[PDB]
Amino acid sequence: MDSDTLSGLLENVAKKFPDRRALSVSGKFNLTHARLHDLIERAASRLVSDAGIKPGDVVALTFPNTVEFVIMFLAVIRARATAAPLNAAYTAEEFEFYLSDSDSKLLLTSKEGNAPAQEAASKLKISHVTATLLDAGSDLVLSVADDSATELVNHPDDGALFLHTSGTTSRPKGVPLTQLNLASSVKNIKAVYKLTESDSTVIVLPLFHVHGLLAGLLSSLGAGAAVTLPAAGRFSATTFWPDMKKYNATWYTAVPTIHQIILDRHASHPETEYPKLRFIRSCSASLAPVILSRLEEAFGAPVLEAYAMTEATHLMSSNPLPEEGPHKPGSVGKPVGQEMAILNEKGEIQEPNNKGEVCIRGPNVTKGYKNNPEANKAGFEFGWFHTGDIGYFDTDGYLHLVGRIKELINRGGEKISPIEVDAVLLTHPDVSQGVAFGVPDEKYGEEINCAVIPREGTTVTEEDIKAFCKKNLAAFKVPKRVFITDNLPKTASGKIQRRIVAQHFL
Ligand SMILES: Nc1ncnc2c1ncn2[C@@H]1O[C@H](COP(=O)(O)OP(=O)(O)OP(=O)(O)O)[C@@H](O)[C@H]1O
Ligand SMILES: [Mg+2]
Repeated sequence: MDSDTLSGLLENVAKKFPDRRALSVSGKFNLTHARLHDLIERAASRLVSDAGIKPGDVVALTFPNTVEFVIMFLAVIRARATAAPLNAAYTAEEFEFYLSDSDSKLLLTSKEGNAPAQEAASKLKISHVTATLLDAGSDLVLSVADDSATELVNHPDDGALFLHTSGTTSRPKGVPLTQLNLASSVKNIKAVYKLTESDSTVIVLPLFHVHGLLAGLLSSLGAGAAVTLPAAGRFSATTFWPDMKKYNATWYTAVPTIHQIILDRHASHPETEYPKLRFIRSCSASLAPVILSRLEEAFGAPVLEAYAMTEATHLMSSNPLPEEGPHKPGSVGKPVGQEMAILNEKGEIQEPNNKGEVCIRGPNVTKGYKNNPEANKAGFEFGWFHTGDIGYFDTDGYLHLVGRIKELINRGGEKISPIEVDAVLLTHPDVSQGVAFGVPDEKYGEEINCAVIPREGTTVTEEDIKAFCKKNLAAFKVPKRVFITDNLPKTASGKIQRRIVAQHFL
């Protein structure tokens, strides 16, 4: 059943599991694998014959998390074109930038449209086409005027997905990913979680970032499993568990800020009963051990943390299923389907429990950034990609992350991990959210500060937080200032970015 292209893999899946459920929209649609496969083939045929899409063309997509986004994403790639999913919330100026930078030749949206994206596409003279799924008796309707897919051969080295990085420690970089990149990551994710055709999940993350796209959507479809999209095209804490129950979910994946919202909802409105999940997954930012504990206690499933990035087509490492090995709080587990090494600044491989930069090598990894010869010369050596993250392997081969090189706090020669300190802040009884960050300091060069959101109806002082930290951290790691606030900025992906927080409180 496996294949070295995503389109090939999905074809094998449809043939093996044609009448199993593939894709539901809560309360509305329920597509089987054969039906979805044919909707995709027919749409790809229309893109080639009627929209003039040629191999290597880039097609931009901007949708909520909807059935048309799924169908058109896979139709674009099937037609040997490259999909460039874009955040629907961008301004017209942002859209103009990303449409130009990706070399998009076509913009797809829903029939309702997206006014800023349409404004940008018109200014750049890029065609705009809408996509609508009506009923089970009809093909997907495309707004382009009136077979041709069948002939098409998908090559592992064809471009398939073009994304930018989240912009956390830099200006977002452009990342081209191939059919082969996608197929490799789908095989890795399916393998480490043993996804099979009886699995089922609800998507709670944006499908324009690789976490929800690769793990939630594509790896499920690649196992013959099922995916449910929320009725309103985005995560809702109120409909999450009803959807998970109704559509027989067996797992879900989310980022720590979304897991915290789900936990809050469990505290204020517990369900009378929860489904028994095989596992709950967390990725994209560190999962504090206390959040892991809270999730296992609330929902009774093992919580497996993974480590991933856009340049790796998502998954690099994960804690294993309990039947294969332990999962370690504070750890992102073992490499899956790729090589990984910890290197010092001279490129020497480090022994266990010695820190260094995490480097990876594998068929899931991008061949290189688009139009950035310098980032490529800096980031790649003999096939290995330098992640920019500092970590170490313990003697079981489990990876422990210390943090991004650019985020470590250098206080008078001692480096502080903001990950470590965050994990402590979240254990304070009255802290609902917390983030540590570096700031300039005239005596030590850099100092650590933090910001916390108190739990509703509690009052928290800087001095309480600091005292609590002093009981749980070496003194040099204790935030010198604690900012108390009602809200922290997070990305569309759900990451709190420390540089933004820092600037905001200074
Ligand atoms: N489980 C985890 N724990 C800690 N950090 C993680 C984890 N999973 C992913 N990360 C972090 O997320 C990064 C990947 O994020 P993504 O590819 O979305 O872009 P970004 O690094 O946030 O943005 P930019 O590349 O523009 O700086 C990893 O390099 C690592 O720093
Ligand atoms: Mg990055």
